[PDB]
Amino acid sequence: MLKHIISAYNFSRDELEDIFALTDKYSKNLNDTRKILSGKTISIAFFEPSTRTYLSFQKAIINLGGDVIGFSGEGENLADTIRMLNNYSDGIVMRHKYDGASRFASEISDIPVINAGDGKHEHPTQAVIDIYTINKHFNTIDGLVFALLGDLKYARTVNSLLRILTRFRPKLVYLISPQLLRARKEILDELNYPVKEVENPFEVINEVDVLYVTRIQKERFVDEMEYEKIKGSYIVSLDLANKMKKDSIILHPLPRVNEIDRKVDKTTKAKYFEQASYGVPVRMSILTKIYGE
Amino acid sequence: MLKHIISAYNFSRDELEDIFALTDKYSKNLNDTRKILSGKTISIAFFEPSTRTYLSFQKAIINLGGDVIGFSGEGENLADTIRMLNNYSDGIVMRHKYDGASRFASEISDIPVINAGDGKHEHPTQAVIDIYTINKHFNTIDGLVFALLGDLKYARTVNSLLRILTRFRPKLVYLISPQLLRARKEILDELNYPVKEVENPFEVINEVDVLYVTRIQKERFVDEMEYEKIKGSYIVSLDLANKMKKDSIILHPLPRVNEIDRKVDKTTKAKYFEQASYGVPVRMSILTKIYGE
Amino acid sequence: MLKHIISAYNFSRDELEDIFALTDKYSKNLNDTRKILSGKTISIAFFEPSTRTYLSFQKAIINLGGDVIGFSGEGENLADTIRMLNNYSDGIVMRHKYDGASRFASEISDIPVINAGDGKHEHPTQAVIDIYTINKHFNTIDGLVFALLGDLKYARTVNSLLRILTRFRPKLVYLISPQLLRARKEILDELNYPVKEVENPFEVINEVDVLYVTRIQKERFVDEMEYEKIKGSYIVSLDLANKMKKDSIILHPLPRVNEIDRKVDKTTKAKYFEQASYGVPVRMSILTKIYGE
Amino acid sequence: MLKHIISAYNFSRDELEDIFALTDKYSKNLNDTRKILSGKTISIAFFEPSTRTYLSFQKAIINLGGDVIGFSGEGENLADTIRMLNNYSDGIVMRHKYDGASRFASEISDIPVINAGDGKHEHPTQAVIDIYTINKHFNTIDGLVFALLGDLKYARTVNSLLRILTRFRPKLVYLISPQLLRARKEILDELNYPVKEVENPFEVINEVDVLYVTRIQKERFVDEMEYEKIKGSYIVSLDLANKMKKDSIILHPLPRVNEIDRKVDKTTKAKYFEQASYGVPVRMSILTKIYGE
Amino acid sequence: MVSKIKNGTVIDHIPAGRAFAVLNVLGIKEGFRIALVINVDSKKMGKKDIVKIEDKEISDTEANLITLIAPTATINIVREYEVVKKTKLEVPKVVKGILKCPNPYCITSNDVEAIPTFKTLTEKPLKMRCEYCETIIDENEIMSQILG
Amino acid sequence: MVSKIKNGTVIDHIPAGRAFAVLNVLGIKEGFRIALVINVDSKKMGKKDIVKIEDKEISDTEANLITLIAPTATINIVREYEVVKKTKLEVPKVVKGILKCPNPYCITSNDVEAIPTFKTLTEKPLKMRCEYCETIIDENEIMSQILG
Ligand SMILES: Nc1ccn([C@@H]2O[C@H](COP(=O)(O)OP(=O)(O)OP(=O)(O)O)[C@@H](O)[C@H]2O)c(=O)n1
Ligand SMILES: Nc1ccn([C@@H]2O[C@H](COP(=O)(O)OP(=O)(O)OP(=O)(O)O)[C@@H](O)[C@H]2O)c(=O)n1
Ligand SMILES: [Zn+2]
Ligand SMILES: [Zn+2]
Repeated sequence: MLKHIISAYNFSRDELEDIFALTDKYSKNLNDTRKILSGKTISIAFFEPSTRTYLSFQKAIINLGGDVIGFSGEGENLADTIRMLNNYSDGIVMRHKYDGASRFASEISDIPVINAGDGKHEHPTQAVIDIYTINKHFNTIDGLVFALLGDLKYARTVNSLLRILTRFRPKLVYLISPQLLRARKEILDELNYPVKEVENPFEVINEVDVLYVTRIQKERFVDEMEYEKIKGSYIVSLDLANKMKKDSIILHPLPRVNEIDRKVDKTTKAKYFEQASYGVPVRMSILTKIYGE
Repeated sequence: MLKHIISAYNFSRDELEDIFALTDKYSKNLNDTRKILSGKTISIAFFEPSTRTYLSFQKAIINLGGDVIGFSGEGENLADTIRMLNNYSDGIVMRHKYDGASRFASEISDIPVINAGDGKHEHPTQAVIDIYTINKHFNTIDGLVFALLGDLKYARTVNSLLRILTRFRPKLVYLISPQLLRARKEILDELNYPVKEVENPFEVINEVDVLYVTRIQKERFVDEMEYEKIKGSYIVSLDLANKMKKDSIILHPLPRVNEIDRKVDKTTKAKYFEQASYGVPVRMSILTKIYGE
Repeated sequence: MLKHIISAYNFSRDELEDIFALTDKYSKNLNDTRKILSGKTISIAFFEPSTRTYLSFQKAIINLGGDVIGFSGEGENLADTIRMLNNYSDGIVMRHKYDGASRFASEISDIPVINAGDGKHEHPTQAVIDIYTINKHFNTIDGLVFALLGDLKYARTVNSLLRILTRFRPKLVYLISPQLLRARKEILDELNYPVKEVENPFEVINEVDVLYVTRIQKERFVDEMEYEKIKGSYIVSLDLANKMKKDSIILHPLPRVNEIDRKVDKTTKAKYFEQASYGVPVRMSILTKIYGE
Repeated sequence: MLKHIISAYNFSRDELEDIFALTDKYSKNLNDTRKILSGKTISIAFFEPSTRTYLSFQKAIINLGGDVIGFSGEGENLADTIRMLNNYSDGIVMRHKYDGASRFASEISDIPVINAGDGKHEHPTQAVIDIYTINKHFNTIDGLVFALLGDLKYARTVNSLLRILTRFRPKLVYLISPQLLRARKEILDELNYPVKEVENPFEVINEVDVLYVTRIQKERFVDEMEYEKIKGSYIVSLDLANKMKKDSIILHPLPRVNEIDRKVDKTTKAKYFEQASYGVPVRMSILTKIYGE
Repeated sequence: MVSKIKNGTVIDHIPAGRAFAVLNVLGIKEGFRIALVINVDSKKMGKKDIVKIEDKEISDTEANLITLIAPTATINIVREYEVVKKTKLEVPKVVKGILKCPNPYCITSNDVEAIPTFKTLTEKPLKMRCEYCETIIDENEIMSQILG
Repeated sequence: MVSKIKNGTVIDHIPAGRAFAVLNVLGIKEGFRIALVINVDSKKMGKKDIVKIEDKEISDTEANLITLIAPTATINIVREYEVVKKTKLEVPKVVKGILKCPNPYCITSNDVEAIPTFKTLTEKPLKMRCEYCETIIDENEIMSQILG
């Protein structure tokens, strides 16, 4: 049974399908949802701040009848902090700048720990949200052709997405990044489905069902010139959008800065706003599997 | 009757025993605790941030049916701020960097003010937690032999502890600190029980029932060398622990940094984790005496 | 005739040999050196600070009877600054953070401009010092086997060295750097002698007459781990030194940090201290060709 | 013979008397002083800035026909820096934040090194200036009664003064400081003349021939209150001045902040301005013993 | 060159110079007798080191940690003067404590209680994986961590 | 418990557990055989350690450094199997390299080439003085630096 949510690997195909169904139920926002967190306190421990993900979980918990305590920002030990939250609460949702922080927390902790981001490692509940969105659109995840675009090296969401896909059967996952930001050999060796590294999206854009973008950041390249020379071709432009198949979708776990042309918003292919809107019901679902079964 | 909680002196021996009993009751965490703060709003005004103590009070209040508003961090007057909280709330729990801030607040305020720390002055609800822990372990506070270890000059918790002990009859309180961090003459003259200043713990460690540690900080000594020369002997080490009596306990109001060797954690003498776990029920108790009687 | 010293390309083979002879003369520090800068003021305009190179030129100028004015550090125009120095002085020695600053200065200026470093572009008088040292040791520059070790991408001294070598006939120049810090295609296409890019020095160390090292800096790589994984093999260690031919030399334009093991200092192969000691007489020489012929 | 000037211990009684005579000569500022530094370059390497002492040495060197190069302020090695100055110059005057920097420099260096201040260790040429002033006034140093007032723990000038006095026969040296800033046991054990530690100057002020003051700084005490409680009695006030013997003198190696009441300036006992005015001729003298004999 | 042991563990066939690292690997550096010989002759290896620990029998778990720096090594358990056991050294599945994670952002590189933990990924060319952050280390990084 | 040595140095009567520190003190940790026994019986000391270094004769200078952590120690120089010399251990006048200066502002604490140097001030109660900054260290600070 689900307890700690630390890796996308924590989920089986069975648990995901269950979660999709519960998400469908919680989406059609009836006013009689079962208050499975009634009399329970979840702590939201965002050592590394993120207000979008903070609020998503809080709303999820509120919808389920839970009370919320937490903190955002700011030499005490992670271990000691985790022991403290165990006095105060019945589950912890944490985001942290150090890789493996959630795994370690879950080892110290008696109450469930949910990883809302650990360094550049994983963001497993995002991956659940991502594939729920895809599964909603295509009525399948199996057999789809994916393209990951942008930074594929330092993006926990990419990591969590690649790993969660291994519970399914994708036809192909294209990995479109500059040379510098390629998925780590380590991660690719875990995978059990066809992958193909490519540098320019226009070469394959016509094939993809799902285009998933992440931001590339200047403060990463050898010098500022390389970035400037490379950046313009990992932007989702209106032209790139128009070259996609009719039934294709564009995803992005927010926030965006400038990596998506805002004109894309108005095309029917843009799915990133719908993606963010499932954040709450999906996380309601995950919480329901942890505490309500 | 209890109203403002500003000093450990606010408590009588009678009120403390009552609080211990209520703490015992709230500890055995029944789901039918009386919601004495129902329809009431407590504001948590942490001008000086502390997340551990913030969350402790919030949980206490939640457990009692109260609503929580508050702030942590950040040229308005303390007085004006206190007047504002009186519009918004039915009690204030404040922590502040200025000594006497709680006393002054309680003079401006109609609603109860609870001191969660005022400069280097006091931390009275911590002292209640400290002695509750001791009384739980030994079934008494009278007749015990104490040793305060670390910084005994600038530690509000030490101050509050020394003052609260005067409602009891300790056999002896050892004051083990470097020369620089001795309890202030002012404070020691208030006391009504034997005290003895000493510099090295191993000289008396065999006698103490309760060892209570605080951190010594570099940014205090004449130069960085003195600190480095003195610091290693106010650390609670495994060796010091092993030299304590079988039935003795080690306390520390968290957070710790490095002043306790982490191997101590695994000995049965370590009581600082149990100490932190009474934070909520003890503060529930104090709130119950203020609003529920 | 020599006037502006902006690129290593400003020198012909003839001018270099002349400079070597004058350097030999000025080295044997007679007290009757001709005061060719008597009644002249050279300004030392170090917009980007460097005290080693500042002092080197100043001493050179002093030895030649010149007066020195200048500045080091600190929205006025470069052009306007250059116009100002033309009021005050008879030559300018400048170091600047912007590439091409010396070239531009020399276009605005009537008086000679000497480039003591322009961004990551060139450091031409260093290259003169470097080859003078080599020519002193081997009685030749032609036919030697070189190895450049460390950062070969962002090092003006490397740039100036590679370009100055084209007035000679090196047997081979090995380019030993991590993949990231390879000499720029642009620069390599200028060259008229065999070059060979290699990643590990121990593969070829046995062949080199001249080993020339530059520092690799963390703040350049994809992440801090790559640097840490790569850095230890571009360090000149005692082992690498011992593997060099008996008559071989190790050069480095100072300062060093940790890129040379300090035990190397005591071997007869270490030539970087001798290299720095020719700084003055070489620059005396260059000044002599500009003003004394 | 004098070469490196690193400690007040470098001077014998004989060398000091010689220096006093040369200072007398250079004081009566004749325009035919022998240019003993003609054709020589002294470098002034002030790693830790001080403009007063910088300018003093520079003027000394100028008066003696020397050329001056140097720097003030701003990961190169001290050793490497010292090796560089040896290329460029014939002597080094250095001030540095690290104790023992001058001693180490003088070990690396072939040319003379003069310590113009090394951390909190020594300032030996100041001590020469101090005793020259005293000897000028009283025609003796032997048999005088001294009082050191202010910070006697972290003041290199005090250190250098105490050590230089051991070449003489003081009747008594009073050490007047707050408890916290007492001369170090280490230093006092070196001394060969009566010393007496005292806390308040008015207790002994009537006996002293020479009152030598240093500043006490806030950023040193246990807390800001202690400083404020102690500071007002290590100030040289008009009252303290008036209580001194008719023929007594007040010294201070500048700069001052507020540790001397400015009304003292107008009394005939104030000697700190005369003290600073011997800086040049005294340092001329020291240079003369190093290079002109 | 060192006398025989009445009861305990003999670790023979350590590469020359590496005995000190073996003891570190084992956490030994108190009470019980220890003998080392360093740089002694070895017919099959040229030079070797031998470690002898009285009154302690190293487990197969403790023992496998040795293979990280001394895969040639042989472990003998000694009782009453007789060698009662000659352990088969294997590459350990998990390494807790001995190896640090090169990732400065790894939780194990920051929290004192977060003890570094590596799981062997392949024995073949030896690659190990940090269980917290997934960073991979090779035999080089491993040996340069323990040996120097 | 370790065999006799044909040629070299035997350092006997080291306090129990301190042999490793003796080797550090000597800069030894290559080529030549070394033997240690740790925690062996000693009639006069209860327990002791013995170090044996083949083919090296420790000088009176090197030897005196041992007195800092093993003042009881006895140094035997061995040739052809015969002990040809039994050194009188003395408190060394100067200690270069082994001990660091506790003053963070000492030049020896900042410049890699500035090697820490202590001059013995009194042997009696052992006090040493940093030659650069005059900081004083006692036997405690000395032993806690080398032993741990
Ligand atoms: N009571 C014992 C038995 C043996 N040993 C040591 O432990 C190893 C014992 O292995 P053993 O079977 O006795 O000798 P070998 O057969 O030669 O060992 P191997 O085949 O593994 O090389 C030898 O290094 C020996 O010095 C010991 O110290 N004490
Ligand atoms: N060829 C030798 C000679 C002796 N030793 C060792 O070095 C010390 C030699 O001291 P020795 O004079 O032979 O014995 P003792 O007289 O007992 O030594 P001491 O009086 O100093 O205790 C002993 O520990 C012995 O084991 C050795 O290893 N090789
Ligand atoms: Zn890791
Ligand atoms: Zn020192």
